[PDB]
Amino acid sequence: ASVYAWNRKRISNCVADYSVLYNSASFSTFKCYGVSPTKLNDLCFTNVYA
Amino acid sequence: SALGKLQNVVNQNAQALNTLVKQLSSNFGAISSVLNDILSRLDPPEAEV
Repeated sequence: ASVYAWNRKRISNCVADYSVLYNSASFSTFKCYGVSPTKLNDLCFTNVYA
Repeated sequence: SALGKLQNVVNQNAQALNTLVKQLSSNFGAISSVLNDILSRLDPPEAEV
């Protein structure tokens, strides 16, 4: 979508596997604020926004 | 009301200890006030910050 009409997807009820996302090489920018990407596996979150 | 001179010593000590305990719930600028979340959430190189 466009900038002024940015989409927002609700994420819930997941066995979330972030290892496949980390190991992919199609992303030029991979930056995280306050969370180590390698530590995303053990943590549990109440809700995720995309 | 006669034993106030003896009661205030206990009150002062109990208040100092309570304030000391209450000081553990402060961020002081960090992202969290509890050390386990910080250790379980951040990578080793930048946790010391």
